[PDB]
Amino acid sequence: AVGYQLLLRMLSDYSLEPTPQVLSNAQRSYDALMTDTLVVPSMRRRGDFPVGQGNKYDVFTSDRYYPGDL
Amino acid sequence: HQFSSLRTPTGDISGQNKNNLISGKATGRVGNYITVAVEYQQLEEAIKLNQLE
Repeated sequence: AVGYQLLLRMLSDYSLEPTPQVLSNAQRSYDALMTDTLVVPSMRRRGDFPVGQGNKYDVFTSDRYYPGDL
Repeated sequence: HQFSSLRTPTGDISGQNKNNLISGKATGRVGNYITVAVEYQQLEEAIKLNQLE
């Protein structure tokens, strides 16, 4: 991926137009690289959202509402 | 107060010094502050610790 990106950014020095196969290889490698380091954030409760009676917020927890902000 | 006494065959107290009256004092003062303080991020504090108890 690094090599293909460098080649794409450097070919202009020698005034050479890249061929479609090199472009396809570069974009495929870049897609793999971005796939490797992908993280999907997870949303959290608002903070004033109630916590139901089923959670036993008397003795099991003190939370009447979610903190949900951090 | 405390006092002393003179012993004489006849009670001539003519030249002997009589008990003098001196008053004392006992002062009380104030000390320093007993201070304990904390700082924190309130959302992290309220993660599982409510009412700040």
